[PDB]
Amino acid sequence: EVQLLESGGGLVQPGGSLRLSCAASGFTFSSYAMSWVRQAPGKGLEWVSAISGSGGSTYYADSVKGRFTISRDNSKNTLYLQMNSLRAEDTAVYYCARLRADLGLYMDLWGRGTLVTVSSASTKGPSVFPLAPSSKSTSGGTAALGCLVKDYFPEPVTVSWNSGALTSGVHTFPAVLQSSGLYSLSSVVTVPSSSLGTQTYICNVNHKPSNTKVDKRVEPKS
Amino acid sequence: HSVAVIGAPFSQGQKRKGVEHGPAAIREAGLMKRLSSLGCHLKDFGDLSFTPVPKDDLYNNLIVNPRSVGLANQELAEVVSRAVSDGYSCVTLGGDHSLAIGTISGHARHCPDLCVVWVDAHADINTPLTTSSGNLHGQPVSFLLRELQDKVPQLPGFSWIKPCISSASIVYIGLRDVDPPEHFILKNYDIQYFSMRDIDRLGIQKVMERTFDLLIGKRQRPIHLSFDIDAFDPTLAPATGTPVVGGLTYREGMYIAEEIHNTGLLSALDLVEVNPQLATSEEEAKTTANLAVDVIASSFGQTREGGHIVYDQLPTPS
Amino acid sequence: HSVAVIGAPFSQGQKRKGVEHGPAAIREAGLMKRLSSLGCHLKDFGDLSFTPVPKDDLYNNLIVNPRSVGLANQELAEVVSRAVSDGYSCVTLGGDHSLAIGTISGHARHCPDLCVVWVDAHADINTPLTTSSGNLHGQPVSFLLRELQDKVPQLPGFSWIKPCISSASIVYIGLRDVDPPEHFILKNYDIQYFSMRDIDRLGIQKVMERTFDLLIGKRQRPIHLSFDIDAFDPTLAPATGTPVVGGLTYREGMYIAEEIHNTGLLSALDLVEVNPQLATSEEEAKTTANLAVDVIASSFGQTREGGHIVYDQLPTP
Ligand SMILES: [Mn+2]
Ligand SMILES: [Mn+2]
Ligand SMILES: [Mn+2]
Ligand SMILES: [Mn+2]
Repeated sequence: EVQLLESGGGLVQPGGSLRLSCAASGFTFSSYAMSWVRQAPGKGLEWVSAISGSGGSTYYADSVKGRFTISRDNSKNTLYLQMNSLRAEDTAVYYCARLRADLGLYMDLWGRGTLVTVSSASTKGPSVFPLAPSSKSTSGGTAALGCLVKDYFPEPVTVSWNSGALTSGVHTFPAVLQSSGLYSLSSVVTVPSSSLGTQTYICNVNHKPSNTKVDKRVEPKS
Repeated sequence: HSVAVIGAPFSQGQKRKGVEHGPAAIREAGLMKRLSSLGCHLKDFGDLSFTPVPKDDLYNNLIVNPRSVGLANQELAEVVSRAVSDGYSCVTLGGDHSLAIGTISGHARHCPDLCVVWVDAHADINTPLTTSSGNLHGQPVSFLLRELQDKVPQLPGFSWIKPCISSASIVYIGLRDVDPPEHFILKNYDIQYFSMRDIDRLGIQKVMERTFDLLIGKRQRPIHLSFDIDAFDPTLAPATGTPVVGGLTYREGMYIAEEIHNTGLLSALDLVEVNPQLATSEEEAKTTANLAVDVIASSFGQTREGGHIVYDQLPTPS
Repeated sequence: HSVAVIGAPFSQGQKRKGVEHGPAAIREAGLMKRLSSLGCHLKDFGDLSFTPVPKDDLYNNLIVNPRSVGLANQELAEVVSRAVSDGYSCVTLGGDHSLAIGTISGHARHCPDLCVVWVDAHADINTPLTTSSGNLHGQPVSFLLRELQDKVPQLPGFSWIKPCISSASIVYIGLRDVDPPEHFILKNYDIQYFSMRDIDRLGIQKVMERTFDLLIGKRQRPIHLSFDIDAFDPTLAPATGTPVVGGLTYREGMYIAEEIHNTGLLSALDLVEVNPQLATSEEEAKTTANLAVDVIASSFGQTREGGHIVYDQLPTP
């Protein structure tokens, strides 16, 4: 019944700033202290900051001291983290965490996290190309069919099929950074070949970072 | 009578810091001179063992910081028990309202049939788990109500507290700022209180008459007056951590204290939440401190007409 | 219940403007959070027309702002009529007291048997002939009285207003400053009022008990609370227009609002003359604004002794 939900993740350039929010519900928000913990890509957890549940008591890791600024609004059940003068080093997922001091120190409830990217590159929306199912696999059994999401920055994109109506046989793969320092991925779905003749297939690709939501039909060629 | 003065410099952290200067301010407002003038034998026990930190901030708050208070209250309760057994009435200068735990505890050890009058804008009847670890500025009554024990957790440093008082033995005056649970607790456990509405409804005079009919109606009992300074309207009491508007008039609070004196049963008094760093100016500080001095003094006899000091002389040049 | 919040930034020319920030100041004092906490459905309709006070010169004072005001009130009355028909109670943030024309008009269109409680140091009841040229902030009641109609002139922008209320259906509280004609009008037309003297002589409690015996004595009716901020002692309410000393105590105004709530029949409320430009300091501004928030909140249930917010039981360790 009890949740934390992070928001306001985005790309920001060197010298830049950004405000992370964390919605709580299912407890008396003002009854407990809160904490920001970040996970750098392919590294362990690192504590950033924490704030007293009453409010007006703020502590910071020596890495973020005087650049970041914890805050909250108990009336609206929200924690925040104003981040100024961000450098590439600050790139990570930032998870808001309920802090409990009942005997010692432990964080008893986390959010789903939210990504912060500090690169001196530019947010780019994806190109979406249809994947030819199989010229051969047209007559018998089944055949794979998919969407290519190419040349988007930064992560993430989300893929659904026929607005999420089709999910049996769907497989969406992790992305990969090219040498051009740019992300691309694919999502494939397996349906019976006989159905392809008279069943429409459209992948829905949503890129929050450029707010591009492309719907792309996929059907066989000559 | 005899009066014992106990400094109790409690605090929550940097945010509520300055409560330790809380007593010293009331002292520096000539508390001693005024109680002296009333004819009271005055033993001042200085300031009690503090609630400081080393590095400060850190995880002290929510771990070491509340352990410090819980035990500080233990020390206080010991001094109070000692002072009260020696026959003294106990004045306790604050400090945050948390010190009330120790004082009502230590008082109850020789005066087990004592009743409480709680003059405060708040009810300070939250638990440790029904609210943030904000140093129990509004949690001192839970530990002391025998009816609330099955809903309070044994905390580190509060192992020593045994519930002194029934729910039908504390009466509140001055309520203005009550949290949702507190109102529930008060209605649920059937605890009697008179807020600003009830004040405006019947007038201060009826409040004191009802209060005394409840607490000391059927048996004379020693009275514990816990006075929070926020109780007075913030125009009067501008140097308190959490000031609530629409508070008691100067005359109403003197009238309470005066009424309390006239029962004759006053056994101990707490004067708290008077942290003066909160003041914008010297005058704001001193005016609050000076108000405190008055409240204590009024409780121990100082009045508008006669002011004790009986005069049967009738001079002439006959 | 349900509550509709209507910003109405009205004005009476330069040297008297700034009250338009009135609604925004009350908002910025956390009006929404507090009414939300009371457990009442909140539809905020933002600010109203806010005609950018034309060229701020000329004969605009003489005709442009008054014509625009008269019509602005028409728009307001429409929004109020709409909000009130949809079942909402109507909170109107001001703005000058003139917005009382539109609100009591729009309210009357679905609630024709409504009564008024006027909490204000002034009676705000002159005729437009009696105007001080800086016009309509303190003579709004006239257009609404259905017995002073034969003695009030059809003005530019005010063609739409038809007299909503009888003289025996408005009751005043807080009277401290009154022009001679207003006193005459009140005595002449037999309008009931309780001033500071009556407050001191009877006590706030009896004032509300009499007020309710007058208005809702023999018939349950919807109540329109028009609250002028100047009504409170200037020590409490220092950021207002033409503030008068010897005004209501904080506790007395809460007591009024509280009493009004208990009747249960509160249908609409106006909170007006809350000019922050008038304040010398930030604190003076915020303290007045914060007082406003309290008054609204007290009228809609906020009890000081603890909120009505439900609590089934407390936690377990
Ligand atoms: Mn207190
Ligand atoms: Mn208090
Ligand atoms: Mn007015
Ligand atoms: Mn007025």
